[PDB]
Amino acid sequence: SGLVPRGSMESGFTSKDTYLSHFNPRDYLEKYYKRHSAESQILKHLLKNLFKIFCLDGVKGDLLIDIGSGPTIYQLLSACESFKEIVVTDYSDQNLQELEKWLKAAPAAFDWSPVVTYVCDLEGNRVKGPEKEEKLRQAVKQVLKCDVTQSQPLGAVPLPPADCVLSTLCLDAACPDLPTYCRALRNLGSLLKPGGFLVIMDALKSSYYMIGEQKFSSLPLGREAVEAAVKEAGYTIEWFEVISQSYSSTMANNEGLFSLVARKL
Ligand SMILES: Nc1ncnc2c1ncn2[C@@H]1O[C@H](CSCC[C@H](N)C(=O)O)[C@@H](O)[C@H]1O
Ligand SMILES: CCn1c(=N)n2c3c(cccc31)CCC2
Repeated sequence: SGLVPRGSMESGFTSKDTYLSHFNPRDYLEKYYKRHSAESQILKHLLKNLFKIFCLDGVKGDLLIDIGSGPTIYQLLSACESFKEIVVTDYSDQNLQELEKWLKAAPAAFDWSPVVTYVCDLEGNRVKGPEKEEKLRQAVKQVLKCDVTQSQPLGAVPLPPADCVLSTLCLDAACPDLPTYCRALRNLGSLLKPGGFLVIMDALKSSYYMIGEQKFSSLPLGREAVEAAVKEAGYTIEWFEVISQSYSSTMANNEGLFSLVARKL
């Protein structure tokens, strides 16, 4: 069936258990992070932006919790230069397994070398590709289970309050409505130190995203709804950027991406 995304017939939005069953890390990785495609340009945009946030701006500290990491590590590459400890998390178990293969530098794991090299050229080439992946691997401390829709996102796992909370291309997929988007930001706040940083980068006006022929739901947010929901979840925006570049017609109906850096009140 392709009339409605998988797991959305009864409710209207993809169910969380749909991510445990029909989400495949290998195809998600090959589809978006594997010539100079729409996806390659988007990745270059999120990387250049993460380089500005973590290396040019004042976003440094001890703990950075990454929420809904999937099987990806592109989003951590520049943060490992400013954060002493990273905690990668996700709801889908198979994604945490794909991340644990990467921490182990297993041969079965996905090859992030083109992305690592690109980030090294962004950072002025102080180090090479292999030295960079090793610094990130050491910085990743725990691999955790995650549910944004819970007052305690990481269950009973006792973690010190974080200096920053990163969340790339996840909240739109996780939150079925605006109240859930608001409640989920407040829950991420339960991990943040007072005045701690909230970093999000996600699609704009997208009702879906594809994994081959697997349609997955996305909350079609507008720039103003993002600004409004963030402010109302107990945060103050510092920086808000919107680029008009979209994913390929065949994989998503987004009308650009957004990226913000908010601070918890
Ligand atoms: N309720 C929930 N809580 C936490 N993560 C969730 C969730 N529902 C879905 N997700 C996760 O959201 C992710 C969307 S893919 C995002 C992958 C990655 N952060 C990137 O930058 O591309 C999936 O890995 C899925 O497991
Ligand atoms: C990076 C691939 N991908 C992703 N994880 N999300 C996407 C959205 C739109 C387009 C493409 C997307 C919104 C939901 C979450």
